[PDB]
Amino acid sequence: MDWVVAPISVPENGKGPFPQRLNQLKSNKDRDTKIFYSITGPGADSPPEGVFAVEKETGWLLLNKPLDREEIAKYELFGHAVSENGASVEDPMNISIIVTDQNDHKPKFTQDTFRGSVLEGVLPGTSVMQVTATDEDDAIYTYNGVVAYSIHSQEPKDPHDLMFTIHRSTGTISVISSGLDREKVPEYTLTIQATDMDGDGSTTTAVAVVEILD
Amino acid sequence: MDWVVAPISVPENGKGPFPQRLNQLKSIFYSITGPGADSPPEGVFAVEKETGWLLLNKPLDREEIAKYELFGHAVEDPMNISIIVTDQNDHKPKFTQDTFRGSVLEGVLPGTSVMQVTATDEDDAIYTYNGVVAYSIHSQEPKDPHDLMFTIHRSTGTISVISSGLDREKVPEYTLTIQATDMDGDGSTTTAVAVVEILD
Ligand SMILES: [Ca+2]
Ligand SMILES: [Ca+2]
Ligand SMILES: [Ca+2]
Ligand SMILES: [Ca+2]
Ligand SMILES: [Ca+2]
Ligand SMILES: [Ca+2]
Ligand SMILES: [Ca+2]
Ligand SMILES: [Ca+2]
Repeated sequence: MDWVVAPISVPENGKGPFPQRLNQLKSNKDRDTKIFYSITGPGADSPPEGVFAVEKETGWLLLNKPLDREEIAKYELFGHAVSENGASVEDPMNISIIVTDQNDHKPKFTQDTFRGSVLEGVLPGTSVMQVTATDEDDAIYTYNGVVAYSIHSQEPKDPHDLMFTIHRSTGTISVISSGLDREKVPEYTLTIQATDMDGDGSTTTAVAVVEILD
Repeated sequence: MDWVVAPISVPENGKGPFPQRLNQLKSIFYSITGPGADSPPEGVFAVEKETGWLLLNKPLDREEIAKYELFGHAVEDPMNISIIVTDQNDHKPKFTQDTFRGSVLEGVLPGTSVMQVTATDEDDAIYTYNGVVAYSIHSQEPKDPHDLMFTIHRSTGTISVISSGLDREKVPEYTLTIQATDMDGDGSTTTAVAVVEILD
């Protein structure tokens, strides 16, 4: 019994040490004769060369240096088996390296101050504005690139505190109170925050200023 | 050509969605046994009995279980299935104390070890830098006879005095705000205080 295909999933920024053993190739001509293993492809013998190698006789696939997913997220190499008489009896084997994400990028708001406006009598639940923070990490297979939004605080507290909320995923800020009145309060300042790993990672801070309209 | 053995490396806290395909077994019907499948913790992994696709049924936690050894079956002797759970940086570093203390005589020479501070991080420090702490000094008070009178070693957390001008009568005590940062200096940072007594 065997795997139909076995990609190797390798976290970026490994400590190693290097060179680091990945998995071991085995030719089909096992007992018979002496086999020599080689590999080819982008990452081995074309750009970028020598990121991967193979032990000619064993043939342990080796990683020679830490990877960076945001540079190259996937490698596709080929493994070759050749006897000491130069003959092969098997096709190249597809070797697939999937570089898995680490949380090596901090979230960044696209602006340090966001601006919105809202009419003094709208229905509670009404969208006021939407803020955005980006993260270069992967947000498809990991949370490392996924930002969770929050509001740290709000000024002034008039009529009262907690007049707005922000959607945790979308960053749409909403008003959740009646009693907006420019006359008493023309503008609100909210500290907003975004935290990667969907709330568990690191945080960054910006300001949202909400103008009350007539 | 083929792999002699192929473990499956699966990062903890995956988004999935679940159940999530891993690799597909090939030899008629497939099953799996072992801790993770049929014994505790039960139901974490499973297989589609006709396709042979190994499935993970929920996100994993390296800090709970860092690996699994399962056995794949067809109805050939059984195949070892190894799952390696790889680390994500889901813990922040934390000094072991809020305040650390050490002392030196005023005549000690530059390079003298004052104290060793420590911060812990529950993440892996073997394969990744997620649990690897890099120490630094944030700031020193007072700055008499000068600033930057002390260093801290980036990995050991040993605080050393490098100034030649210690004088208890003028300044009997230095307060250092110190830092520990995971991912060996590129991650999150936590803070504590180190108080250096100049001994009478
Ligand atoms: Ca990277
Ligand atoms: Ca990130
Ligand atoms: Ca990354
Ligand atoms: Ca965990
Ligand atoms: Ca544990
Ligand atoms: Ca950590
Ligand atoms: Ca972890
Ligand atoms: Ca004295």
